[PDB]
Amino acid sequence: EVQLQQSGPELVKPGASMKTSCKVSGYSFTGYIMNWVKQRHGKNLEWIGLINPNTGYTTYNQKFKGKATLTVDKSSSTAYMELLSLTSEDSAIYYCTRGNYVFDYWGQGTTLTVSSAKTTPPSVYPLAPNSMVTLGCLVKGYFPEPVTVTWNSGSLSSGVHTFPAVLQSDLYTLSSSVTVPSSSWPSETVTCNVAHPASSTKVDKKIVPRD
Amino acid sequence: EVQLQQSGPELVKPGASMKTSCKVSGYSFTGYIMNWVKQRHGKNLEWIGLINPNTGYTTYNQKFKGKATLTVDKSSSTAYMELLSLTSEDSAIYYCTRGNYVFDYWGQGTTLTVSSAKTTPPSVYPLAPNSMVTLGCLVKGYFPEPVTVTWNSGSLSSGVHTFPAVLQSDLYTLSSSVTVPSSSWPSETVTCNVAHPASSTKVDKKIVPR
Amino acid sequence: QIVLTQSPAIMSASPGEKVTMTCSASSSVSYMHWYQQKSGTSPKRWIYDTSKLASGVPARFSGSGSGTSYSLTISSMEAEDAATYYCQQWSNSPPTFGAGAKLELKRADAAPTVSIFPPSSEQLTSGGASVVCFLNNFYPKDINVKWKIDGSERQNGVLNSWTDQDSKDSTYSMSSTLTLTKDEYERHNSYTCEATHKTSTSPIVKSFNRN
Amino acid sequence: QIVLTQSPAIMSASPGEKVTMTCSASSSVSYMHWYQQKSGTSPKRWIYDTSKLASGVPARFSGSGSGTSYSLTISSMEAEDAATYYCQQWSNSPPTFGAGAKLELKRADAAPTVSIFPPSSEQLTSGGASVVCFLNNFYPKDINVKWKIDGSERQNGVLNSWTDQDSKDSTYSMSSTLTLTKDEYERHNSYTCEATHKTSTSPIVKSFNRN
Amino acid sequence: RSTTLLALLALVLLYLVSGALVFRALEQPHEQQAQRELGEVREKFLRAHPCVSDQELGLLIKEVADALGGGADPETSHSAWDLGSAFFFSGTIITTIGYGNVALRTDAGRLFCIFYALVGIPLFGILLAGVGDRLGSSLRHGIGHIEAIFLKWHVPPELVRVLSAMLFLLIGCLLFVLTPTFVFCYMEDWSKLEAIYFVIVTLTTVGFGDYVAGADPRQDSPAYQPLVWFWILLGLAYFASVLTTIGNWLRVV
Amino acid sequence: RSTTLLALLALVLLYLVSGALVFRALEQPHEQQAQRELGEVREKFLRAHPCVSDQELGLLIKEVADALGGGADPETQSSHSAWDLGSAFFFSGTIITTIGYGNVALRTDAGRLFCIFYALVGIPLFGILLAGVGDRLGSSLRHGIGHIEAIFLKWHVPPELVRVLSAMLFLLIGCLLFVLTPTFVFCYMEDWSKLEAIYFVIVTLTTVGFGDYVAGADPRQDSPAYQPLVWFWILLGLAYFASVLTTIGNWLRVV
Ligand SMILES: [Ca+2]
Ligand SMILES: [Ca+2]
Ligand SMILES: [Ca+2]
Ligand SMILES: [K+]
Ligand SMILES: [K+]
Ligand SMILES: [K+]
Ligand SMILES: [K+]
Ligand SMILES: [K+]
Ligand SMILES: [K+]
Repeated sequence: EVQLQQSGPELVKPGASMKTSCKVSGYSFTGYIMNWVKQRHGKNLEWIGLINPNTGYTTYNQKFKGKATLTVDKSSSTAYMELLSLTSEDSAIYYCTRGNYVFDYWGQGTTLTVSSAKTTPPSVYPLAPNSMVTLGCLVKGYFPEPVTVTWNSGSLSSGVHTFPAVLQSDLYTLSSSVTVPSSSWPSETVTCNVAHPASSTKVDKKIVPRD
Repeated sequence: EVQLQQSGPELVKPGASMKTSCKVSGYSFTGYIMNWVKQRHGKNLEWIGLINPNTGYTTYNQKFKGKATLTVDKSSSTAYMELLSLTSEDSAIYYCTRGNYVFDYWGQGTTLTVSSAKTTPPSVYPLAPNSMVTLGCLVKGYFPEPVTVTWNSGSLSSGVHTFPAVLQSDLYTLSSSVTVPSSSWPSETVTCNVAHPASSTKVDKKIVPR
Repeated sequence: QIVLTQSPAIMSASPGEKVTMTCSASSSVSYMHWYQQKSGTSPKRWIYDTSKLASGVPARFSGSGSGTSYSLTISSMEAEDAATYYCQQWSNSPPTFGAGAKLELKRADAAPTVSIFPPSSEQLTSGGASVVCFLNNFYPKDINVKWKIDGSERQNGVLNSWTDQDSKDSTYSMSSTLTLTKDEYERHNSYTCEATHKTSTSPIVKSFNRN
Repeated sequence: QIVLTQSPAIMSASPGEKVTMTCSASSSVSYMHWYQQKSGTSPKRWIYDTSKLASGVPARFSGSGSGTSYSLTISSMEAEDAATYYCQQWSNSPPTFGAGAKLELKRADAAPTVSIFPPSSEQLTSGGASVVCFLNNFYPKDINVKWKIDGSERQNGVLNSWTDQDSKDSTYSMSSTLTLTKDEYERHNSYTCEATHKTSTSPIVKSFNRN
Repeated sequence: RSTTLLALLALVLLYLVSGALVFRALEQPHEQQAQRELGEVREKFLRAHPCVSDQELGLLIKEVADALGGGADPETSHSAWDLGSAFFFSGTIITTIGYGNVALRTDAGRLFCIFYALVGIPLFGILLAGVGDRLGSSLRHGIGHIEAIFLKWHVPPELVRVLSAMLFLLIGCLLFVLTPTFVFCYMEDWSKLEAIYFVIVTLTTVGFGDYVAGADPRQDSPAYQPLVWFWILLGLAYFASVLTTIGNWLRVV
Repeated sequence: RSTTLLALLALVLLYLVSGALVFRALEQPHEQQAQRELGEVREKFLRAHPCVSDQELGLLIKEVADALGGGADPETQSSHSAWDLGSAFFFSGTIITTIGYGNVALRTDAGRLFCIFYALVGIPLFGILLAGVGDRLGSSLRHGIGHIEAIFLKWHVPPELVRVLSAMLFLLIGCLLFVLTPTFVFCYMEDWSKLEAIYFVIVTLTTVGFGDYVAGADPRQDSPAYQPLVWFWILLGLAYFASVLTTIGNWLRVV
């Protein structure tokens, strides 16, 4: 069972640099070429460069000649990538993958967020207005990702869509929709529970019918 | 800790062939070239050939082109050498070792004996004749190697020489020497304990003064 | 430097259907490889050297091509085949990748269930005003939303967000969020969210009056 | 088929002495390697690429050379250094080996302690008659044995066996075994084993009479 | 006449444009075969040896190229500048053949080569003219016996002169064109066509260098290496004579 | 004269051994160095790549050599054409002139076969044109010299020497126009050294045509008119040179 285990997500300020790793097990680290690849939110895959763990040799994509330094630690069979002078365009997922002609094994990826923003808890606003009825939670102005949205502490889980967050002036916003039978609301209390682990924020908002 | 573990000694008849193996651990079998080397009793080392475990590629010393076939099993990371139509010239030690320029790790070796002889137990004869006295055990007409010789069940370990075996008419002979203070013998008993594992033979001989 | 085009970038198939997606190279290459990626996870080598199948890959997949034209084919679509497929080349350094081809499950068309939500009072007190619209559980994905304030259309201050195809009903959903200042908001009265979908020639329109 | 000559094939050194052994090549060679072998076990890489020391090896070992002439050196002999050393080359396929250089410990000369043994009765009854002579714990190794029956020499049915240098006293020993038929044996009365060693000009002679 | 030569110039030019069209049409579709083969070799190697990057193999190939370019040869007695091969190389000069399968690397080599040729070619031309005459004599003299037979058969003396020329060349051709081509086929494991191509490229003194036979001696057949030198000398003479006479026919025309 | 023929044979035979000694002494050391460098490159690659046997690398190199030998370029992986119309024209010219650079080889059996007949018919055709141009150029040169020769005759230097000096001017300009001018041209245009250019010129006009150096062949240059036009030079030079080569021949016969 070949396995490439990448280190955890990283959050850094513009200008800083960052170093991330990939430990291999299940084969001989020094027998195969290691590469890194960038994927910026759900778009084309971009080869960054390669290192030969056995020889130390490296080559880079011209795009990344300045930006990235690849190194390896043979004893711990670990590969490293350093990124420099980080800018916002560097925010992406990065993979280590193995191969000299096709990429036959990949790490699980690691996410880099590059941002000036400071840890901020979300403002949570209820969305109140047929047999089915739809309610919502607006969750805005938080940083960083992620937040968790549940409804009635998770006990209401069918009929729920939480939309992907988007960036507005360095902060994230999303909403969540839940659909329920109109008999149920407002006869029954509905509350969306929002948690933001980074800021140790836990908020509960009851959806109340408009006056 | 890279290791190459070879299979055990092999005994075959003239004309037969033989296959021996070498399992690797401590590194990736398919990453390095494997070689085999012959050493005929304690003399020059002879490179037999190589195989690239990853590609199946083989090349041989011209001397061994017909004689030897190298193969590998990738899954069990084991290398094999087969030798063909064996003659007594083939009796030797054979090593697997790793490398494409220097031979950096070697198996512990495996001994090939090519012979018609059948498993035979030894005849053991005592050797009896100053401050010190020397006694012996003559152990003759056994096959195959080895035998083990101890004295007074191991109580006598200083002053002991067991000479290497030699072939006498398709059978092995050796003797063993032990030296003791003359006060000790024959005042005290001395007995050699000979074991021949192949034939499940275990013999004790008392050394008695003429 | 070599450029790989995958077109179309999106496509859909019912189960049982035959699927073919192509990769055209800006100049000849000797071999093409393909990867499968499902959201949340790393790419997997799927086909390599044009037509060899990676270990786990079912036989309904095949690959072919030569020179400057290559293809990946599914003889008979299955549900677990919904994913994004990427081609890649390494006959010239640097290795390069196609921009991927997203393959979704087909289903019966469905109209969006539409809901509009006024700004919560809580948000108003902080000086902001976000008007939200959910377009839920529709198919296919192509859809258009239009905002109108007192009958006049507005496009600025609008942010949109789409879910991935639902893993069980195969529908899509989206949110649209018009974000204004409390001032702008209070100056007008009628707010309408207007949705145009394949499923009707006449828009679906939800509205509310500030009072 | 490059040929490597190690001459001399045998040499001896006292502890503390400096030892140098050489390898001449039939045609130029870019690097030489050396192996140490102790009887009973496989060769070990000792020095490689002319002058690099393998992991285990103590610093008193060094190597040098170039072109067609290479050397291995021990700055100060120690006891555990007694072994056979082999040079090897692989600047041309096929790789080849020197025929080894056997390095024994020097020590103070010692005369053989000599014992002769007449056939045991047990052996006689089976019809065979082996007369055995031990020449024990002497140095150096060069030795000559002579058998005499009734004062006249016999040189048939004699077999000899030498030990390796002993690990603790650095002496050598050998057995000499005259093997006759009971018939031949019973025909004569006096049996003598005669040993010539450099320690004394006059042979050492042990005898026994069948009587 | 100056007008006539100007006309001759145009004829040639058309002979060149005509040649151009044919070679282009015949060879362009294989311009890139060698690249393709190189790439195939790379890609095959990568697949067999996962410890090697494309870029590292790239450098290997550059470094190999540089060394071959300096005169190295792949190993698995190969010296192009040992005495025997340097002799041969000097021959390629004074003959004006100039195979060039081995290039000079040193500026001193180039400089000496200039003077070596300026003095060497005319010197050789003279020896060649000499040998041409002496060989033509042996040839024509032999033909004399057959000429005697034709004259008895009351064949006009004028045709007898013509048949003798035909013979004269045809006999040479057998000995100098046909015989060697058959020889080389067996010796060089060239095809019938490769060998003829070689022979003619050589005896015209065009000397492309894509094929070369006599550069090194062959163990298990000693006479080979000189026989070729001898052959080249005679063949060149036989060819020169044809050209002078076909030239001879041509200038009056 | 049989005696003379054998003398000549021995002589040349010595001119060759003499050449051999010199080229060996001048080129072999560079060659042995290169052979060493190749082996160093192999050994370095083995040490870096334990998954490769010496014998396997050996095959790689043999295969790479064969391809480079066929005109593959180490630098790239795959525009310009060697057989484009202008280059093919040039190639033909290399045949009928008997120069035969050979920097680009024929691959097709048809190519080889056509080449045989192309030359057999092409060379004598060219030889005739060459003789023609040699006569015409010498004439034009002789007429031109006459006017300056008239000045020498007035200055009362003897008709015997005036003829000789004119020769010196005659060739010196010829050389100037056909040897010196082109070598200066080529240095600037091809990025060759003074010595490389002269080497090229002479290798060319002797019709030796080694092929190590070929004017125009350089891939990068966008210079279409240049290379055939150079052929125009080649025509003049070859004629002028032929006139010379016979003459050094006369001097050689005299001694
Ligand atoms: Ca076996
Ligand atoms: Ca060479
Ligand atoms: Ca040679
Ligand atoms: K020529
Ligand atoms: K040439
Ligand atoms: K060439
Ligand atoms: K030529
Ligand atoms: K000529
Ligand atoms: K030529």
